[PDB]
Amino acid sequence: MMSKARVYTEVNVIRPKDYWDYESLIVQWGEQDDYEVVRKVGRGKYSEVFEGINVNSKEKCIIKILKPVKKKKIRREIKILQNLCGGPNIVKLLDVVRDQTPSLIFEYVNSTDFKVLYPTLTDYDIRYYIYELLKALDFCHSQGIMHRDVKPHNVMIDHELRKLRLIDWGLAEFYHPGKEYNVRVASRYFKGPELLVDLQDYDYSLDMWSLGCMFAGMIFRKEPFFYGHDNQDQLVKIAKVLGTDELNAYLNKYQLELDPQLEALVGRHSRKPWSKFINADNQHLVSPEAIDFLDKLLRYDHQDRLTAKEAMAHAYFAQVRAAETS
Repeated sequence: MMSKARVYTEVNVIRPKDYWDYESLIVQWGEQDDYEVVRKVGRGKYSEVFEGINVNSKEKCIIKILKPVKKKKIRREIKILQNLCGGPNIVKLLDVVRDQTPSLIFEYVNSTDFKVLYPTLTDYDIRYYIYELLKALDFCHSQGIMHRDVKPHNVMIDHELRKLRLIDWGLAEFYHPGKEYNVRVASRYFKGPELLVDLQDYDYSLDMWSLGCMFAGMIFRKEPFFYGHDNQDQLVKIAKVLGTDELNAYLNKYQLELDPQLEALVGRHSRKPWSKFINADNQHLVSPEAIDFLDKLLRYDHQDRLTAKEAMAHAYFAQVRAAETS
C-alpha cells in the first residue's frame, strides 16, 4: 500500500486540472523595461538575485534572473508562486518577464543572514520566527503544495520589521496522493530520511523534517545540526542521533531495504537523548517544551511527524499564540 499524507490528502483531486497541471501553463509575460537592477544581492545554483526597482514607479523589488532551465521547471515555479500568492508569509510574485531567459520579480524584503542573526536570536525570537514559518507551511500544504527546500537560506527574515518570508519555490511540487516523487530534492543537511532511503511516495511531512533540522540548529547553536559530507553520510549523521532501532522499524514498515554499502556505513547506534546537545552556551534556548517539540518533528517515519497545524498548537508556542491574539 502506498503512503499518503495524513492531511490535505485530496486538495488537488477536487481542483480543476488547470490548478496543478503546471506543464500546460500559458505564462503572461510583462516587459523587462518595467524593472531595473540596482545591486546584486546573492548567487544561486539556478539563478542570480538582485535588489531592483520598478522604473515606472520607483518601487523596490527582488529580481531573480533564472539561469538555464527547462520549460516544464520554469512553469512549475511560476504556477506554484501564482497559486500561493497572497498566503501568510509566502514571498509574493509580482511579475514575470523575459529576454530569451526568464526573470522573476518579487516583493522586496530587507533580510539579515541567518549566520549573523541566529547566534543573536533569543528564546522568544526562535519561538516567534518558527511560528511565522509554520504559518507559511500550513498554508502551502493546505493548497496542496510541498516546498521541499526548507532551510535557513530560504527563510528571509527582516529582524527590525520582524517579518518572515518563505522563498525559493524552485523545488516545490504539487502533492498527489499515490505519486512517486524524485528524492533528489531539498538541500543535503535538511533532507528527510525518506529521501535518503529512496522512499518516493513522501508528502508535506518532508517539510516538517527540514523545519526540525532548522529548529535543532537554532536552539542548540549547531549549524547545520546534521552535518553529512554526502547523501549517504547524511543518513549516518542522522542515525548517530536518532539511533538505528527506530531506523530499522521505519524501513520495515515501508518495506525498504538499504543497499549493503549504505548499510555498512549506517552500522548500529543507540539513540542520543536531545539533552546531550545542551551546553552552557545554548542552555537559555533549550527547555522541556522545545525538546518535546523538536522530538515530534525529527522522526524517521514521516507519518509520525507533527503537521504544520499540529506544530502551531504545541505548548512551545503558547506565549506566541496568546501574544498574537491582540
